[PDB]
Amino acid sequence: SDVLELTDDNFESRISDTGSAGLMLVEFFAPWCGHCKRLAPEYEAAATRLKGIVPLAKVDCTANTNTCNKYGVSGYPTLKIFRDGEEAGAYDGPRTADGIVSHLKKQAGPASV
Repeated sequence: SDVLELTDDNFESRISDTGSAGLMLVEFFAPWCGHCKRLAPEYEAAATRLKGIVPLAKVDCTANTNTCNKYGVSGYPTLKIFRDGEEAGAYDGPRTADGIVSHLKKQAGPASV
């Protein structure tokens, strides 16, 4: 696994590890059955594909509800973006590993692909 498994106990220290990647990506989810179980093995694969390019993380909204209601998660799976460890807005692509990598390639260097 390559996804960070952050919590309210330590999240506030790990978003500051950003610099070379410019940002951190995170998925808010829950332990209940749903599209989060179908997307988890794709989001794991994105973190392997982007390990030195875009940091990826996961957070349980049922266990970190105080962060997730302040962040306006309100449902799951819910992907968000934090430039230099501070809110840039939200993810904007397919719910697949290919979507995460494509959203990077489109700004990192789409020429000569």
